[PDB]
Amino acid sequence: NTLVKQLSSKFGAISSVLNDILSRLDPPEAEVQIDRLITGRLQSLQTYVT
Amino acid sequence: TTQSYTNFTRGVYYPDKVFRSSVLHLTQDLFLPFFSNVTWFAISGTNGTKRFDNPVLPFNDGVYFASTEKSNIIRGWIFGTTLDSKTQSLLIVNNATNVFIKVCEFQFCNDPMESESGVYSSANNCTFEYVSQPFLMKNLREFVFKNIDGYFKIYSKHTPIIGRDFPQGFSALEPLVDLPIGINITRFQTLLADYYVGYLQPRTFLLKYNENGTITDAVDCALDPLSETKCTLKSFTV
Amino acid sequence: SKPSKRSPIEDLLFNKVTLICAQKFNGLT
Amino acid sequence: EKGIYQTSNFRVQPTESIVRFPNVTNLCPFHEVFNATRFASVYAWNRTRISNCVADYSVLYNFAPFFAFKCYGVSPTKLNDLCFTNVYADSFVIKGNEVSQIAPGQTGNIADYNYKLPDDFTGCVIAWNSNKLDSKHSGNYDYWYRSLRKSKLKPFERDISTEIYQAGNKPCKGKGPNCYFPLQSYGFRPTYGVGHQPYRVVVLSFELLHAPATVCGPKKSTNLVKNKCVNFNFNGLTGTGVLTKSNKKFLPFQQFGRDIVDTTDAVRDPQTLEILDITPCSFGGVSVITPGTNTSNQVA
Amino acid sequence: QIAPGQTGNIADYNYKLPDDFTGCVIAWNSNKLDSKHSGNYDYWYRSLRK
Ligand SMILES: *[C@@H]1O[C@H](CO)[C@@H](O[C@@H]2O[C@H](CO)[C@@H](O)[C@H](O)[C@H]2NC(C)=O)[C@H](O)[C@H]1NC(C)=O
Ligand SMILES: *[C@@H]1O[C@H](CO)[C@@H](O)[C@H](O)[C@H]1NC(C)=O
Ligand SMILES: *[C@@H]1O[C@H](CO)[C@@H](O)[C@H](O)[C@H]1NC(C)=O
Ligand SMILES: *[C@@H]1O[C@H](CO)[C@@H](O)[C@H](O)[C@H]1NC(C)=O
Ligand SMILES: *[C@@H]1O[C@H](CO)[C@@H](O)[C@H](O)[C@H]1NC(C)=O
Repeated sequence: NTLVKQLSSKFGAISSVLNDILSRLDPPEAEVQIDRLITGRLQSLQTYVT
Repeated sequence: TTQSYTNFTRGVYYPDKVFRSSVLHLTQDLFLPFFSNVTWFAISGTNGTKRFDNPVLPFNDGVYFASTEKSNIIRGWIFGTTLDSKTQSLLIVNNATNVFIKVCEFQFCNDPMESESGVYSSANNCTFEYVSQPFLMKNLREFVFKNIDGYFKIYSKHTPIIGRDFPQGFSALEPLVDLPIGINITRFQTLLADYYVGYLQPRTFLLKYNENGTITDAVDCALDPLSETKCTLKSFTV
Repeated sequence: SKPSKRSPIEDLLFNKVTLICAQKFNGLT
Repeated sequence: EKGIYQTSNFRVQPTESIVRFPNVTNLCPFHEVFNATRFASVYAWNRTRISNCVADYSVLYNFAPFFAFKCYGVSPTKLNDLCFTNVYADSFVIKGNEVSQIAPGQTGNIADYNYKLPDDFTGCVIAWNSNKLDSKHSGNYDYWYRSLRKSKLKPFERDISTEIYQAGNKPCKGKGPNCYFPLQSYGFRPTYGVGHQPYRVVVLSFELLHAPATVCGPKKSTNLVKNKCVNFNFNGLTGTGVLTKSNKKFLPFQQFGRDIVDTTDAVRDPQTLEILDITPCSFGGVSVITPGTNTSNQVA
Repeated sequence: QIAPGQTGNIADYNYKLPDDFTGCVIAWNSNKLDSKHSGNYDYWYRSLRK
């Protein structure tokens, strides 16, 4: 449940939902917001697996 | 006629447009704290029917209002900073057949046996008008008036009552209207032709949803160590 | 006489402790 | 080697897209704001509310080529694909030298004295040279700027009231040596250079709060198809799933539903007010059962 | 406006640099060579691109 809950976190991004980031922003900005989310989700998976 | 009443745990409302079912949701919003001081204002307020006096109360980051007035003495609310024609203000008047919400540089003119008259003969530079169904129309007629990010959000609930001043049960208010008024509204005044006024504070509440989309119970996480524990565990049973 | 052919105690143990990803449909199976 | 190995995952793909918006035919008054015959000053900026309309932004490109069209929270290209809560148009005439200062987080005389954007800002700052309309040899009466403000403005604060600023150490009532006069209106001549030349700026303030209202761009809707894996856009909410008839008892108030883990699991149809459940499309892992390459190339 | 990721009339109608760009943008004032009182025939700009 914690691992799923981490998906709603923004991790500094404008939005927690990738569809909204891609829907509103051009690729060069979306990549920044997406990378912030990738970092947060990847850290959440490493914590879960450990 | 102001008596503090410290017993109330009322004023919970649906914080958002999201439907929830069989969950406990922990949320932070402006709520009336449980067991907070709610000033009780007292037929026709502080004056008798012939007399006039209106406290012109502060609006401290949102106001909880209630009044079980079967005579419909209360007709509306005035929000603004002066209310003397110099600034923009929001007037909400329930005329039994409709409700008229207006924004203008309204001037208070002692606006109210069983005599009735018009109000606000001065109404310059009007910028906003909205109409809707009766807000008030034996019923407690609970309301929450909140102003944030420009929007003036009004929530309400009608809870029939006969033998008590307040029902013994729990209720949550549903939004009634949400208007983009853009008025600072530091203070407010009651429009009278048994009133309870409380103030909202930023707080975190644990809200219990039923199988249907309704709030049936709530915990004020800052009231007592037990409520705090309940919020920490996100359970109503510890 | 019972389906699963468990002993009375095993049936009690299984009843006391509480395939389709209806929950947590976020890549977690 | 002989065994079962997990390789790729499988997903059922959508077959069609569903686009649903309320049937609003009223167009947003962008030409009344941009093409107005008279504009408010930068100090007294005009805040026009745009709502209950179709936010078709092609009309701005029809209006004029622009010197600036800087969107901070959105891409200019994608405005026609979004829905907004409460679009606000802040319209004013400013000096060219301060046009670049109309941005989130900036410090300077215009940001501090007349008009500030919040540091957390979603919207677009649109500006163009306006010499062809308001440049006069006698000088107009439209310019009105705060020369010196008593304190910094908050985002979207408009200090309309005019008061004398105390420059000295004592109260002053119209006496030059101690009173600083708070306004700098000026008439403009067509012969002044670009930094002095007026620019007309319109700021479109957007709040993308999961579309509780409409103000949606010019998208054509399709029919609603249920019991299939589809892509969908429900009043700006974008996703993929299977839509079914809902048994949830929504109050007239709620528009969208969420699960215990805050993912979306229900929507209100923007045209029919039908409540639909969103079931994710079938997905799972794929395992390959191999007898071993040196035995047989058959797999399951 | 001649830079990766920019939006405007020149970026959209005549010349665009990729968002992922390695290179140098070199520019200088050229009035000394091509400024004429009669006017040259070298300027050619897209007014509006489809
Ligand atoms: C939720 O709403 C329903 C109505 O939508 C309430 O009414 C009962 O709903 C159940 C659903 O299985 C029916 O079997 C009952 O017959 C309904 N009641 C009556 C009097 O007809 C229900 O009570 C509400 N609350 C809960 C907790 O489900
Ligand atoms: C507190 O509430 C109860 C009903 O829940 C009521 O009977 C009681 O009078 C209230 N307290 C006071 C001091 O009025
Ligand atoms: C569109 O038309 C249908 C006709 O039945 C109506 O139900 C619907 O409410 C309309 N759309 C909006 C914006 O309400
Ligand atoms: C906008 O201004 C131009 C100026 O030539 C005028 O022709 C046009 O009708 C105006 N449009 C609106 C909508 O006011
Ligand atoms: C300001 O906006 C209002 C919106 O109703 C409009 O009527 C008015 O003409 C505008 N004024 C200027 C000077 O642009």
